Amino acid sequence: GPGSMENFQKVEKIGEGTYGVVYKARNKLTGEVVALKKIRLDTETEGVPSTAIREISLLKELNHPNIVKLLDVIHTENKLYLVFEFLHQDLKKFMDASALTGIPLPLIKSYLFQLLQGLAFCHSHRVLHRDLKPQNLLINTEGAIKLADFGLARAFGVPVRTYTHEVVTLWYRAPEILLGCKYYSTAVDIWSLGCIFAEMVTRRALFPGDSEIDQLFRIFRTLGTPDEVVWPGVTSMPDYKPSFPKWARQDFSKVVPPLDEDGRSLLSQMLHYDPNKRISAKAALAHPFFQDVTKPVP
Amino acid sequence: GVNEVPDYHEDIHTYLREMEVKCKPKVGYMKKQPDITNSMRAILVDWLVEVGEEYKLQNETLHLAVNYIDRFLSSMSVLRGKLQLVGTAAMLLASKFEEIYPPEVAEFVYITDDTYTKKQVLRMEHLVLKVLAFDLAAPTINQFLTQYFLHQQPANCKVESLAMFLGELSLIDADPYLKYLPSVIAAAAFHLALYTVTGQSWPESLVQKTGYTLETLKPCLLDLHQTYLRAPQHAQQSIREKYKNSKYHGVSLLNPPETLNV
Ligand SMILES: O=c1cc(Br)ccn1CCO
Ligand SMILES: O=c1cc(Br)ccn1CCO
Repeated sequence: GPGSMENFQKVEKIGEGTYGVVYKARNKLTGEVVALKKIRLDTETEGVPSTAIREISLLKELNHPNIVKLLDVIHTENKLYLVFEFLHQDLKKFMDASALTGIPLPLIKSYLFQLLQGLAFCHSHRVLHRDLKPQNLLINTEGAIKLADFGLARAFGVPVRTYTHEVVTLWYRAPEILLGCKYYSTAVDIWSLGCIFAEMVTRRALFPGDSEIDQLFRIFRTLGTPDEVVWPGVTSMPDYKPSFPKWARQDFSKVVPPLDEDGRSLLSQMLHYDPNKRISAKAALAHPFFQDVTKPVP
Repeated sequence: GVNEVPDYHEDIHTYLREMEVKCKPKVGYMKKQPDITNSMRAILVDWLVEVGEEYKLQNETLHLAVNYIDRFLSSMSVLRGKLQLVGTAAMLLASKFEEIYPPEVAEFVYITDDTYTKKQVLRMEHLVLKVLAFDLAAPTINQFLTQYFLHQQPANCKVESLAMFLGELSLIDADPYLKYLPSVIAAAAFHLALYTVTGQSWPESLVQKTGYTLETLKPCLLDLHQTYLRAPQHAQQSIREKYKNSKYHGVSLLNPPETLNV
């Protein structure tokens, strides 16, 4: 497009997906620091990967301050270069390295508020993210946080069709996926954000299971085992089994003790079993938890 | 419920309306093509219909591919010997975009009866990506149809299938469907389907949603009604064969209405 490799100076390697490496680079003409994702095609026998086709096509359309920006695509015969806006850190590294005694409540609130804006924008543009987790949320020095990594994302129709199953890194995966439901929707992204919300408060994953069935059990032990009353249809779902242990719902103030009443409310509405009752990003932006939201920097 | 995305359906409809305009092919491009014709295009699309059913691809994939092809042929002049190569790469790209399990490149080579090599298919893949500038999330007839369907009271699967069928028939014939947006052909197709099966007409709720009336749909509707009447005679028959299937409620066997009464 409007760019060539000649104008970038590589600085260091910042990352590596299953597609290849990411480097921090600098535009020698403008000064701009960028992230270069290299996708190698020469090595590809199946042409341009679908993951990349989705990432590029979907990201081209998503201009929003809380969505990482695809600046350019450099398209050689052997290689594909995605040029991205550069951000210094992800939320996972931030929680591990600097949030040793906690993320302050103002910053949690600011981050969650920005993530909801970003996600709301995705849903409004018929895009499911399908891999929201702390590793895929990028923070800058200005206090912004941005949805990143749209390699697992998907353009949806209304109503949704059956899409790929076992999507979403396991710890962040919604019950409706774990129970093998024919259809899933925007609610799967909210679940992930719910898990992340909790994770920002405690600095530890809310449901760190080691298999599909263990993930379900840890969720059920925290939120109670769902039945027809809380979630109509649950007991009909393909991978629902009647033999499931029936755990009691624990009071929500025990799930995330440091959290205030508004927090708890918002969290409960993000982690509702029934995807139909689960709160939307758009509605969540109005929740009282955000009444005093600011944008503090890390 | 959430499967119909209550909180986003309007935003999405509005967005699709703006995008269908951006993704629109050039209405007059076939006259500007020295070596290919509407007739050759119809042959290609009919073939892609057969490819979709042999590999049990989504209908959405079929629609995306036709969008890619028409946009490509809007700026790139193609010899008749290469038309199929464009179509094949289009179908591959559309498959990678929309399918859970796309056919492998080699299968795409296979269906071309070794007219082309895997290298030619992959290089064309790259060319199409360049020409479209990766702009692949195109609104289709289907994307509008599925939304319009939410306005049936109650849902009628014969209506739904017949609307899909009519919409697919429109892909075959650049003249005259290149001149109508997906949203408008979808509307025409929904009303015709609804009228054919139940006698009912384009609902007021869809007038509210879309701003379209039978007034504004009338041109397209007249064309679609003709296409439906002469479908048993069309040279291209693969869509009619596919809609005889039970998956689609055998709606191709339904009889077209002889008149629309406005
Ligand atoms: O991997 C990175 C790192 C940065 Br910093 C920006 C973008 N990407 C690609 C995924 O968004
Ligand atoms: O040769 C082919 C093959 C297909 Br499939 C479509 C169009 N043409 C052009 C001449 O009919």
